Amino acid sequence: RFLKVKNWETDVVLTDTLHLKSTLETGCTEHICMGSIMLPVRTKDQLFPLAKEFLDQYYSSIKRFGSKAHMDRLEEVNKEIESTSTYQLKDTELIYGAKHAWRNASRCVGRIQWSKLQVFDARDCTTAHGMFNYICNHVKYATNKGNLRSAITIFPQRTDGKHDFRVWNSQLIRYAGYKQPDGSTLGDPANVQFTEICIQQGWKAPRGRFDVLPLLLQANGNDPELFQIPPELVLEVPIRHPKFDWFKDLGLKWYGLPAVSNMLLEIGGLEFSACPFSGWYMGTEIGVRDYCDNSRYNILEEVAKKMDLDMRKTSSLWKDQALVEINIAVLYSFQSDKVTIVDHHSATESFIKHMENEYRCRGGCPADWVWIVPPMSGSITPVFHQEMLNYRLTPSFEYQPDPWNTHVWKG
Amino acid sequence: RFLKVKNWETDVVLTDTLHLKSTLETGCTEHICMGSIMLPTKDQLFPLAKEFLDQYYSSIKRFGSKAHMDRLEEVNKEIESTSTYQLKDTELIYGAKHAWRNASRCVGRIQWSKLQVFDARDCTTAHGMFNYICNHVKYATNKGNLRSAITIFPQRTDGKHDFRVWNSQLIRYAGYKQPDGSTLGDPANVQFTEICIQQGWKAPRGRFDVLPLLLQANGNDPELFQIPPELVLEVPIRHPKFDWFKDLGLKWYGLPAVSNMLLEIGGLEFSACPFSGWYMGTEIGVRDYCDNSRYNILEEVAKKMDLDMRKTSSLWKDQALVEINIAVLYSFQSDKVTIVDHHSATESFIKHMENEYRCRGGCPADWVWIVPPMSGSITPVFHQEMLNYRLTPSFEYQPDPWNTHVW
Ligand code: HEM
Ligand code: HEM
Ligand SMILES: Cc1cncn1-c1nccc(CCNCCCc2cccc(F)c2)n1
Ligand SMILES: Cc1cncn1-c1nccc(CCNCCCc2cccc(F)c2)n1
Ligand SMILES: C[C@H](O)[C@H](O)[C@H]1CNc2nc(N)[nH]c(=O)c2N1
Ligand SMILES: C[C@H](O)[C@H](O)[C@H]1CNc2nc(N)[nH]c(=O)c2N1
Ligand SMILES: [Zn+2]
Repeated sequence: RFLKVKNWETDVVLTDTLHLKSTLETGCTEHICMGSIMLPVRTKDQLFPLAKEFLDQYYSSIKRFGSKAHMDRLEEVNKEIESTSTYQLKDTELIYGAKHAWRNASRCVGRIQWSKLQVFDARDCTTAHGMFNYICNHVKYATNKGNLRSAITIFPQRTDGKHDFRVWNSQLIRYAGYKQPDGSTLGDPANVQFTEICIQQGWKAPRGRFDVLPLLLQANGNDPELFQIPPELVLEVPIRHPKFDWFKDLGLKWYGLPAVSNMLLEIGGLEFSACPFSGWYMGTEIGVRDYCDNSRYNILEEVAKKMDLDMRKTSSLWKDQALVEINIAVLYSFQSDKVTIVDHHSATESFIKHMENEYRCRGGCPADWVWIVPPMSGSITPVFHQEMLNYRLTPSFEYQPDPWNTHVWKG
Repeated sequence: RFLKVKNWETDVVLTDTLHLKSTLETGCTEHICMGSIMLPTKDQLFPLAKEFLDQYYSSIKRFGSKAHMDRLEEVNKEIESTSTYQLKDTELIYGAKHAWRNASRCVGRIQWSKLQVFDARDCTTAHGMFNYICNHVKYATNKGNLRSAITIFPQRTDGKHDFRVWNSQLIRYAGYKQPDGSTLGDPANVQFTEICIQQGWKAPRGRFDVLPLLLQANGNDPELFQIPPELVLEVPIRHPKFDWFKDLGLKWYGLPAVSNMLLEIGGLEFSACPFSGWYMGTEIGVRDYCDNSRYNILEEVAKKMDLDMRKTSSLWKDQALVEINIAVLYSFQSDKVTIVDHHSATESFIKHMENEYRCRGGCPADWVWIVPPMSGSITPVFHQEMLNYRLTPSFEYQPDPWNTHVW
């Protein structure tokens, strides 16, 4: 069965067959759509079929379906599974796996880059300290003095789920958030819970508005340990506006390397619970969400004051107006310091291209519209007008519970 | 099967049970979500009537009463007899108010129970339809103190006697294809502007020509009627900051009025049921003025602002888009014509959700449509999970009349 999606600004219709290779569930039924819901230790029993399915995909992509290399590998994985209850991926399989998890990330507007991903193989890692080293090399490589390169570092897979490798931070680089006794919050409010933990764990906190959190790494199911990323490795960018000179005086800065570290990488049934990955920022992530969400740095107020906007009525659109200026400053500042960044127009336009290309060559591109459309100026980006189908392919990046909620403390 | 929705900005959680009544289907499956797709007999009729009447009599605290039982029997008999049935006035108003209450794409449902309903099932001609519409337009406009309204024409019979308003909105601007390869006026309306001319309209071929009405009664060939100008309140668009703004020659009409939908109540189908409310500011400034497939004036406005349109990076489109929307809100308020901004509206809707979850057990909402086409994340609906599902009574889409009309 074929399914068509239309672009209502260009009248271009595309056909999806890829959705037929979808197994995992969406959360939706024939009677209910849960497309705006953010969130709607494995036996040998179900492992081999997952293994086989992945391996068939792999060998097709290399144009070796049915080959002797193909079947022998299937036989090998099979026997290793029954003997050992699990199996190990070839380097080639891991690389392919990682690329594809990205490529199936329906919520990621940046997937056009998916083939150029540097994959670091950290499957030989055994300690927290070993983890820190691997992570440091990731950051240094990825940052490349401001000319950012995509990368993922992949730690050992889950075995029995009692020996999980985890990176406790949600992102590698991120600012502390401190709740004050008067109820107010210093620094990033998203990070308050995690900051408190770090402190509890032994972190001495500078207690400022932009303190780079420490790494809290957990290896082989052991209690997590703290590490301070060498400051010289953490590229930061002071935020200024090109016309407004009082903007620098807001004392705002942001870090250059966005890197998500709390997801789970599933490949061929194997679960990699520590798989931090990094790309580069689309401006709105910082300019709209990081700075302007009410539950974050919330600088709309203070920016609009300095702009002398009529804040007396929301129908003056002072909020919308300050939002744009803040986003202008973010992009200006990153381009000035030559730190890689992309604006929401450029990025959604490329996604549209990427998407068309994916229908032509792959037979579809799973995309989550609620997530793909940027959080400001929606309809003046081409994705707004683009119909999208959302479905789950493997390999895949999945959410996983916060480790402080699940961890078994040794002592 | 008792679902929960979360606001991720306030941590408020609501529990949804209303979904368990949902009858119609969504387009989605366990394997695929179609949330961003724009369009995913006596034995049929009576169960339909019963469900409606049951929920109606429950709404008036006479569930299982004699009056309830009486009516259920009365209608059952009329269906057996006439194959269709007719609604009591009370049921008709309840029905229409609730189709609005159930419209998962409408950010403005907080006002749902204050809907003026004009019963027009006694109508028989297009001239007659014109008179009903004119009255609706005058009442709703109310010299700019806009009031919500719907006018309902006879229900469908055998599908050959369908009443229809061919216009997509009662009041809209013509669109003309130029020899220039370009498009003067409203591109959304180019084809309709044709058909008007084909049926005989004499187009002044301006940019903002109010389209004529093209009304269809009892399945007859449709007729043209020009709305009295004195009933079409318009707003000249000026900016409270840029004096050059007026020179762009822009204006917009004050009464938004969807006329091409099908209203379904207790199994009956009203193919002609124009309704109107008031504009959320972005509807005009973002979509109407700035969609590429519409008036597409962003280029002209940024030029007039002398912004560096050289690179997307400057966010000149974003900068202009704001100012334009500041202007639209400014113009309407300066003329005492009701309009609401996206912050006030989305905020209102959040309140409406809280009431509905409280008093009804839920409220079906379509996130992809509720979040405004600008400044998405600085409005509260953005951070609000919504469950989407189809309750009845309902407004459904229907084919454009030209494609169907037996001539
Ligand atoms: C290189 C430039 C990239 C850009 C511009 C980009 C852009 C984005 C953006 C804007 C989001 C929205 C996330 C949010 O607002 O919470 C997102 C989500 C996502 N991206 Fe990317 N991305 C890039 C690279 C990557 C890479 C290298 C990977 C993996 C290897 C990836 C995988 C994902 C995944 C799994 C999500 C969903 C995250 C979630 O659901 O919380 N992206 N992407
Ligand atoms: C009174 C203030 C109202 C406001 C502020 C409002 C706002 C909106 C908005 C912004 C949309 C999305 C429109 C689009 O982008 O196409 C919408 C859709 C809709 N509205 Fe309302 N509306 C109002 C009144 C009404 C009334 C009186 C009714 C019916 C009696 C109604 C029923 C609907 C329906 C059925 C849709 C879906 C449109 C579609 O699917 O094409 N609304 N509304
Ligand atoms: C490094 C990267 C590559 N692609 C995107 N990113 C990126 N960088 C920096 C930050 C983020 C944010 C990722 N998403 C964070 C949202 C996490 C949540 C929180 C509550 C409910 C949910 F379903 C999900 N993504
Ligand atoms: C009067 C009113 C009350 N509530 C909203 N409106 C209102 N006024 C003026 C305009 C509109 C827009 C109606 N919806 C427009 C979408 C029509 C389409 C066109 C192509 C494909 C689709 F799926 C759907 N709504
Ligand atoms: C592609 C997407 O489904 C389509 O463009 C939708 C998106 N959201 C919308 N939201 C509103 N309010 N009105 C619209 O016309 C649309 N269009
Ligand atoms: C409830 C709602 O779906 C939720 O807030 C989503 C909306 N879309 C989003 N889109 C992106 N890119 N990132 C987000 O965190 C969200 N949040
Ligand atoms: Zn869905």
